[PDB]
Amino acid sequence: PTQFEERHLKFLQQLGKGNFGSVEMCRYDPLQDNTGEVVAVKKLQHSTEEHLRDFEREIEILKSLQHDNIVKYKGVCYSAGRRNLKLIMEYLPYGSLRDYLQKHKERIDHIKLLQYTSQICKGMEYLGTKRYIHRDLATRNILVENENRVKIGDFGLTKVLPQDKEYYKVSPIFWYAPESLTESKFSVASDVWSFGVVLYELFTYIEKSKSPPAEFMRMIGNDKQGQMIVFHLIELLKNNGRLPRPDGCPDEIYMIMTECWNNNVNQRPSFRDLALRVDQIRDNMAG
Ligand SMILES: Cn1cc(-c2ccc3c(c2)[nH]c2c(C(N)=O)cnc(NC4CCCCC4)c23)cn1
Repeated sequence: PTQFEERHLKFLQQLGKGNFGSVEMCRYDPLQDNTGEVVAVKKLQHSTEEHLRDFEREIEILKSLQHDNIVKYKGVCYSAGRRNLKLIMEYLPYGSLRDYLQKHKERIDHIKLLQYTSQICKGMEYLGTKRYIHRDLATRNILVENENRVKIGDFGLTKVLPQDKEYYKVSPIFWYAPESLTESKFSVASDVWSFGVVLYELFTYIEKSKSPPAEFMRMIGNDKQGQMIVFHLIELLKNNGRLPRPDGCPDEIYMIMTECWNNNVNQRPSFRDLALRVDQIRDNMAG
């Protein structure tokens, strides 16, 4: 049932490439008539034991999760020669929130942007109740089912919190909280930070010039060296350097962003909290 047969998975197109993963659109079509279900398939870009072990854990993790705003696990598919291992998932027809927002911005108002925001908060809340830290939260990882539902769509860098400890110690630096940057410590709090950045991406409607890597580079200066970029970002963050209130953004909204971007871990709000505020802010909007 959870087992998918490699010969019946017809390739259709590529959808994209993540950290070490690759994503394909496939039809699972045993009857050979093309009536089978279109599904999304993630596999190791280039397989090795460590990545496989990691990937199997990613799989156990997604298997772990039932939620409205988390993409649906379907099953797995073992390749002959055990060369690939594939994660089978429900196909969401609009791609990532990044690209969806990128080109249907005309019909996306602040109101919708908050429906999207609460949904993401709830997913993370639930993620949170399972003691899982996403670590890689961003519009490019959030997927659009239809205009009224988005789901967290990748968990390729998701980790389990050790039984006692409240953080994990071990990519995309402009979404990272500072203690993740300096101490490599990830937690529910570092996810709230990144979520602040997602909130930002949202109300920038993904102008390419207004992306976080761009805006921060506009600070770090595009003249700096290599590793020198992190180091300057840190310093900048240490002294409360922050992304700007995007054009047209309500300070009520921006205020959450900066609340999430708190140098002090514990002062950062909870997803529980965040979801409620957003929802209330939403209700108010009446026009
Ligand atoms: C032409 N056409 C393409 C799309 C469009 C293209 C992109 C994606 C797509 C539909 N549906 C998904 C699925 C899903 N579970 O079905 C999972 N992740 C994807 N992208 C990942 C790439 C790596 C980074 C993480 C996200 C895609 C819509 N129309």
